[PDB]
Amino acid sequence: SIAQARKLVEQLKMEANIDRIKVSKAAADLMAYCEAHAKEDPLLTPVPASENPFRE
Amino acid sequence: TLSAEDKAAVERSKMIEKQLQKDKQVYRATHRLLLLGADNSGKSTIVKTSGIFETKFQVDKVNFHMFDVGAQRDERRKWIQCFNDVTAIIFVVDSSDYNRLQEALNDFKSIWNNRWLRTISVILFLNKQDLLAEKVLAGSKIEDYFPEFARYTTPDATPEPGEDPRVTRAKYFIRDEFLRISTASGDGRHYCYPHFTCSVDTENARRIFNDCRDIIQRMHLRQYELL
Amino acid sequence: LDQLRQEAEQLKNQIRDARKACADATLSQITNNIDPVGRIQMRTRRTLRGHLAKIYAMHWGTDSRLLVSASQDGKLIIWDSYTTNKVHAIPLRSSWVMTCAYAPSGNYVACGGLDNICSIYNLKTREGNVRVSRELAGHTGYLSCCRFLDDNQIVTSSGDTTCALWDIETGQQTTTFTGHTGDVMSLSLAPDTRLFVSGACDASAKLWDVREGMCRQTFTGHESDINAICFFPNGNAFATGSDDATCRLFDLRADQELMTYSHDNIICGITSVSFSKSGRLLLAGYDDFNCNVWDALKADRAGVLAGHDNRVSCLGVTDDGMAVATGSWDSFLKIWN
Amino acid sequence: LIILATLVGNLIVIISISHFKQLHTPTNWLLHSMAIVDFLLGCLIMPCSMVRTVERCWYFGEILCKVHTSTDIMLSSASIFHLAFISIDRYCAVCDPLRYKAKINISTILVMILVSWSLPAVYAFGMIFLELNLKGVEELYRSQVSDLGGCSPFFSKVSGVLAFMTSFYIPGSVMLFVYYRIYFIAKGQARSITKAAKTLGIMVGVFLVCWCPFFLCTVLDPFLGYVIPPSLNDALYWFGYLNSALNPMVYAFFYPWFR
Amino acid sequence: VQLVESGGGLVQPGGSRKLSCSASGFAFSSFGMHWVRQAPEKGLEWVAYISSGSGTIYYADTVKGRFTISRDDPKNTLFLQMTSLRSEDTAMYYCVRSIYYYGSSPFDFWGQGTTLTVSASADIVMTQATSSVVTPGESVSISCRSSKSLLHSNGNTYLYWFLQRPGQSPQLLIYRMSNLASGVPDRFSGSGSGTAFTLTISRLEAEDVGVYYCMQHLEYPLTFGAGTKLEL
Repeated sequence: SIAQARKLVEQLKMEANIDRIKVSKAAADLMAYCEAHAKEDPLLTPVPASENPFRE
Repeated sequence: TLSAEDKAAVERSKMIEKQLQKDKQVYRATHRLLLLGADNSGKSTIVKTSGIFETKFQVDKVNFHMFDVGAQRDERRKWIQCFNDVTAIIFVVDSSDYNRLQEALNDFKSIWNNRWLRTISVILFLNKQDLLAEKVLAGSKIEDYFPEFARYTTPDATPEPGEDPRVTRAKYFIRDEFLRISTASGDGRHYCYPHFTCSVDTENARRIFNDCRDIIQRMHLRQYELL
Repeated sequence: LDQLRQEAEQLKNQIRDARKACADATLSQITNNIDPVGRIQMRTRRTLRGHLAKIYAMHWGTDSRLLVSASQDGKLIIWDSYTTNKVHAIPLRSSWVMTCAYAPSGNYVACGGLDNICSIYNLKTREGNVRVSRELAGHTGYLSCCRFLDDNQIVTSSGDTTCALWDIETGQQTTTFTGHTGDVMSLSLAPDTRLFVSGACDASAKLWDVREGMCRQTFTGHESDINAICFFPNGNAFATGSDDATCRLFDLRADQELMTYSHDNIICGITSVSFSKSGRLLLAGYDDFNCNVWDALKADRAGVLAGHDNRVSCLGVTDDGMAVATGSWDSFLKIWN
Repeated sequence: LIILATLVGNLIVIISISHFKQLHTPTNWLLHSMAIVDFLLGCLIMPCSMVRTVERCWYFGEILCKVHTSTDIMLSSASIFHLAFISIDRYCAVCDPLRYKAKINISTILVMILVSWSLPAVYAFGMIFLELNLKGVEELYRSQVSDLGGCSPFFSKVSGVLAFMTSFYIPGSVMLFVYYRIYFIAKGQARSITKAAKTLGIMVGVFLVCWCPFFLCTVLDPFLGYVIPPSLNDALYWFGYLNSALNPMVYAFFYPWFR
Repeated sequence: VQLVESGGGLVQPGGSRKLSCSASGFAFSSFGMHWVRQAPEKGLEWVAYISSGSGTIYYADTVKGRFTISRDDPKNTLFLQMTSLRSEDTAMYYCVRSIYYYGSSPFDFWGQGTTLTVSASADIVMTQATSSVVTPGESVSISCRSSKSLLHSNGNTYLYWFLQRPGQSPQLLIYRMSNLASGVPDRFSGSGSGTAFTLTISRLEAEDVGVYYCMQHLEYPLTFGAGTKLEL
């Protein structure tokens, strides 16, 4: 039972060493896609029933 | 469908709906059952790492489908919600062990109190009864595993074979040990139907038809306000 | 071996401590100065009927017109969402199916369940009949989710606590992804098809590298197991759903949990999640017969898609974002808009 | 109140079953149509009968009489033919439990509406226009009722014997033989594991109270010598109309899943 | 997927023949079946149509009552019943497969046909521009023409190209005016946009010699074009 606590340790050795960012900077690239694509979302803006294929 | 090509699409969809309607009738006329047990309990004899197996038997022109779960892990909690539409559950128990009876009892407790198994009645088989007689007339006891057997006496019991009264007392003690859990809850939505099953004991299938008949008949009465 | 867990815990505490000196300000602080969407009024435009038993899965096609669904009566159906027609109807060998997938090309579909097999169906044949062409055997537990990396590569999630990357031409695993302690229940691909996420019953979500075949990162935070996982359009974030009426949005590079989307009037757990074309709406199907819609930036519940009479089991948003499809345990599919 | 009681309850039923996608069960389509046989009763023949009642006279013309009388009868026997088909459905459920859904599917229900609507349409319209309604007494109709601007049905001997079968007796002896057997069973199971008796108490008396006054007195009257006057013959008439009024309440409501 | 026909022959006037096309190798009970006549010195012409479910049936406006159609799913055999044979009733007949669902490609697989020798309106008019005209490596452009807007409200444009080679049965090049067939090289393209249509060929190989055909599937007459042969 010395392998359960060996490979685990080895894999934890790699997960610890990763570069990180600023959280306040994380709320920038998450918004940028939203603000640059809010005008291409049929769900977001109520589409007029003239250019949609689900009119009835 | 204002176009000639669009016309034939509607026609094909209609054919598909006709085929779907035949299947509904077939589905409507079948009863599904789930089989559960352990390794000691010889459920296999009663009946390539595949996951589930199926067996079909017919009595009185009624079709029963029995699903036995094959090579799956030790956790049951999450693939059991797919079976909340079955008629009943068949539980097989090996009563001769004594030492490992605590595990069958706790598996029965886990199954009966499940959240997704409400309104599902369970059929209980006490398997390999003949082996118990040869293990009690000779004399390993039950007091060393169950200390309350010395203050138990035979009740309405009907010892049809009737060779030994001690055998009857042990049998019905095991039966009461299993039926104690059922009466604790369930508020008349599902029931338990035990049996004393010998190794061969081939009346098993008839027992199932009668129990299912009773379950379905009771189910309707509740529905119409009769119960 | 007892002298190892002390170091393991020490390294875990380091990791947390290192992550702790990054949460300068939560998302609400940044996003408190943006006008919300207000209200969304989406109503049923189509109703798809013909399934016998409950529906567990569906998948939109990249055409934004076709879709496929799976039920326990042992049936696959491909619909036409505009005219409400039926294009195909496929019966299965095993009636306990739990997942379905559509190829990006549109030439293939897959399914699997409580049989330890993932099957592949060929939609474009010289003969007019959908036929099975590849059965993938080698998993020990049931199949929970499957997605096509491409026509010849597929990634499967199983109930034996492992994932795998397969090769349809030969039928042999090219990679095995081990490490989860509880059974995996869901997975989601990245738009570049170079990474994928996965959730399990041990309340942990792990990031995997397809080419390396090794774990890359770990995320935590849920009290209970993981039911469904979804992934942000950028390729940087992913959102999931649990059995404790909770939904988060973790980042990849930030390595932590962002604003949490939950309310106190909900007791049941989530079954499926999905995203909008721009990430401005988050929708999730619940056990209380409903399908909530949230504001994906300010955690405001805006819009409820009522109309089912049983448990909602699956969701889906089309490629160009025109419509949404929902499946349920009363055996009906509804297209909203 | 009876006109607007038959109307409101009945329309609630027809509409709320169709626009509900879950209640398309083969057996809830009978509560639906049976309802139409009865809702229609209020909507047509029921109002005219109020007009005639307030004025002790009919003044709508001779032609109207052959219509009011023949449709009134039709909207009464068709409403009794579905009650004898609901009980058969209940008996097949609580006596052949493993075969209920393969025996009472949508296809079987379909003809229970056809044979329940069309057979009265053949029996009632072939009696008022082909003049099998009265034979040998053709002069007393126009001396007792027509001597005074009336339209009250008349039955001498054969229209007083054949109209007691197939309208009250044949579909009334079926409703009793079934609910007598669904009592012993509903008690023996409950003891092996009262309510059944209470349930069958309201579903057998109502029909009898509503329909015996008319199909006994008005149809045994000729044997006595028509001792029964006009005064009696309207009170007896406004029973069956009450059955049509209160049936939405029983076979639809008063039930757990309907709500 | 291969089909073998039977029947044909030379029949005296006023006779009765039961022509047939027999399927094998596919799901014949899921395709709609046609019959198309080829005049030896003219183009093609359609005669009837039987649906997969035997619910819908159309007939040629020229001959309606005399001709009869029937299919046999348990054996996968198609039939055409011809009675009272006239002078005009002598040409080549081809059994054409067709399956209709979203994204499908009808008129894809043809048979090979047989011959039947005989001894002594308001439908859309579709016409070609020319009849004959090249070099192995240059570009060719063939123009068809219609008499009514082939564009429907859905967005489809029902126009086909076939390339019946000099000696074999026809094939399929372009279905619905833009889309390419299965086994044809990626050198052909359809570019209409008006009641005027065109099939452009980038390169030119020795197999591309033949006569091209033009068809409209918007309405049931299924009027054809005229044909434009290419000579090496």
